[PDB]
Amino acid sequence: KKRMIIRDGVFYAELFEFLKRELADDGFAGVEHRVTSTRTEIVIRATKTREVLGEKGRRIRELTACLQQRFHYKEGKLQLFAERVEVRGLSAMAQAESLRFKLLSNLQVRRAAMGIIRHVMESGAKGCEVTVGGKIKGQRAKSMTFRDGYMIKSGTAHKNFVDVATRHCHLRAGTLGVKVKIMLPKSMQNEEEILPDVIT
Amino acid sequence: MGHLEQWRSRQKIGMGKGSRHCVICSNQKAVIRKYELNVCRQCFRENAANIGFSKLR
Amino acid sequence: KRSRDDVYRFFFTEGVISCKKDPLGTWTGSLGGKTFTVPSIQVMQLMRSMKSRGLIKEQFAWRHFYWFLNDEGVEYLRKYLFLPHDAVPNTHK
Amino acid sequence: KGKKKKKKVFTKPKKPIHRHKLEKMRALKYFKVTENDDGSFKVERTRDECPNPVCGAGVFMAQHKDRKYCGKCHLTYAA
Amino acid sequence: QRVLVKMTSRNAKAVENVMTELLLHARNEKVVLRGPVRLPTRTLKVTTRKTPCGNGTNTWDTYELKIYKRLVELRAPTELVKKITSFPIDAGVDVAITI
RNA sequence: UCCUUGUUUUGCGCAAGGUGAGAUUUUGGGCAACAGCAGGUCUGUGAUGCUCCUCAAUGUUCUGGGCGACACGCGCACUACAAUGUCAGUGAGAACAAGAAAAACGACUCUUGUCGGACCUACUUGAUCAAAAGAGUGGGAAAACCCCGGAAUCACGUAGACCCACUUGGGACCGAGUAUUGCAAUUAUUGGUCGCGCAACGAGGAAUGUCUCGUAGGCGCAGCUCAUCAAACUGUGCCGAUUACGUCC
RNA sequence: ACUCAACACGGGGAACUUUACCAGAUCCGGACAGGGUGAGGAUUGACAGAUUGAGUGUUCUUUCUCGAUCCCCUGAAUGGUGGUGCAUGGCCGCUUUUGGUCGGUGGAGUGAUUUGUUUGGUUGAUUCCGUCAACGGACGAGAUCCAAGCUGCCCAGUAGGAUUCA
Repeated sequence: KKRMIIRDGVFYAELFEFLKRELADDGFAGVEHRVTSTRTEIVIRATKTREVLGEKGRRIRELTACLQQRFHYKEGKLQLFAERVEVRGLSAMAQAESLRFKLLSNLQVRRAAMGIIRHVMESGAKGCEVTVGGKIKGQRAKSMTFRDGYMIKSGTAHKNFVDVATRHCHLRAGTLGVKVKIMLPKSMQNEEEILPDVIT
Repeated sequence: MGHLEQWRSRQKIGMGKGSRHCVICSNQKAVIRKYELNVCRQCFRENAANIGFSKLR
Repeated sequence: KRSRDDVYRFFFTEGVISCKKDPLGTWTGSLGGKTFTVPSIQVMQLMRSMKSRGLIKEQFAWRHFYWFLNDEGVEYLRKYLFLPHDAVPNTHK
Repeated sequence: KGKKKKKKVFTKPKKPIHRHKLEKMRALKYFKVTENDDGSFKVERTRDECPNPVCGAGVFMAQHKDRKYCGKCHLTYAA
Repeated sequence: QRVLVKMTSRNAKAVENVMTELLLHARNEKVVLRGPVRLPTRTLKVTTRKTPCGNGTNTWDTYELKIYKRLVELRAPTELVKKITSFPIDAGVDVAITI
């Protein structure tokens, strides 16, 4: 139908949101939602599992319950999972989290920025960027940027190599922007937008 | 009975462009949408897809 | 407003409660399997007070609420319902 | 938008707030007891109960000059 | 009715795995297949203003979804249908409407 | 690509012709660097710093009544309809378009864990006598129903009316009657027929807007908002040209 | 909101709602109890009459009916389309649809600097070519993407034709 799609859509939104927000500092990145008939299998993909799953499974069962009451599932029609996504550097969202945490704890600007860009480009990233806007020095805002490697910014091929993320840091005397980009060495399967190459 | 029957009534009838309120926030200004029965334009659609929408053209 | 006791019995054997943010009444599990029915505002008040006492852990997303209830929560409850427990998560797994 | 601060036309009798109107020892004013005859105590009532399922327990009616009333189901048997 | 399996999805290269391979079971493998196939793809198109306030030069965006639809036929299998269906359950946001 | 072996320096290319469904960014979009503006938004958000207000509140108020982009000498912006006889105007008959839209809301009857109806539209009746309305039945969850989607522009060897007039060109204002929408239509809400036309206006000064081919212009339909109402906006189709293909004033 | 980047714009065609604004009445959505309340407690709701715009227990009279968190007092919390867009995030518009931007190694100068990125031709294009102390890179341009025209394989019991017979 036209409708079944939109159901799955709005579901996937709300789901995503609630996890992204309330589950912090585990390096949350993605999920996936699928159904096998009469079950629902929702995986969760976050850098650090031991925080997600809880000490003996309290945390994961918690989330399960929450979901069920909202979207009106029965038990045994919903089950959740965790996974480690290792190579933390190659997720926007992961490094956005980490960077946020440091700025909230009264670390500087340039120090924090650099630390990210290190860990990224060691993981094997082609190039990355980081931005911070908002207060710094005092009055009349400011914006600054830190760049390493190289990246594309046009086409639809920067929408299949570069996935970005944006977050806030709430402080006294101002809000403070933050954003992190990160161009991957890989596509979502394979593809290169240009680069003709001769195989002998 | 008395005051309670006279408080919050005329839009638990549900009528007009009142008693809308978006799913994503709760704001009812700037059009809830009736178009394919989605809601997103009150938390703006520029901010959120994850519905499967993209600008291709 | 003595649907209190019912609400607290929905808590224990779940550890979790959820409700919409709305001024018009609706059942706050949408099904409990004990088929309780409560308003919305009444629910909201209960968990609000206990939150300020440190017994609750609150989460909001969209137009809704997700309520988790601490280790601390379990203590308070067991004394109010005059009942021991092995523990809430061990029974569930 | 914009805003200002001032509200007072005022200078009337304003409403008092409703406050409970107390009856003390309410049970003993309803149930009447007697001089003891035959060693058995005879209990009568000046309050008679309403015949509706809701009021079917112990729940009594009322007594005004020109009407009788039930505060439980909000009813009138008129005098 | 007859046995009509429909497959709907939000993208191509999802449908193709289900249909065009893994209904193999009914194909030449054990039994007859009458294969019809695929249907008008619909577009769901939501035009939306681009400015969060009132200023600008009155720009917009157009957003789109695609639906994809498929359809195949079998001439009364008597609960071979159990088998044939159940093997592909695969790919999130593909749904299967059997009649 | 090919050819003119023209032109060009052998170069980068350029012009004409050919080949072809298509001939030069093939055609129309989306995306888009670096450096910035003290542009807009605190009326988008459980996005917010500092302040203001807080039980006779600047909160909540889906409470009753009024006001809102609405109230009326007047200036300005954008839109739509005309001054008619190049379809031109009231009447008749013929042919004829495509993107798109609809489904679930704890009440109901079903058994033991779930059917039907709240949305569209067809046919029939109403109609042994206006419209608008009314009623019964049926289909469709959409490439099945609506739907062979009988659009309007348009066409006529229809012996149709009309005749250059502010006229049968245009209607603005204005009175009476009626039905539907809604909990509530009074400051007429929307349709639908009579009267008002003797109210303007007869191709428009200075000045000024954006356009190069399925384009300009003319014409109609749907989606959007949403009990009700679109001269708006977004999208699709029909009929379909004139001039230039140059320069720096 | 006010030249171009205000003025059928704020999805802003608002009867109520929406709604900020005006006249009037109502409700706590004041969490958290340190400070006060015997079995009645502190407390909730109301028919009738009156007040009132209100067959609105708002409030009073009257009596009945009920959790003791509800209730009383300070502190504090909260909510707000209140203020500040010259505190701030995000997003959008504009500068600017123009072809522009930057570093490495080498060369030249004691160096502020320059060459590369230049006189010429060419292209929508810092697009290429030629000359040449420059060579090789990264962004923008180009390319990758979406729709339209033609066509191959696929396909019909929701697409539509052909022939035969009555």
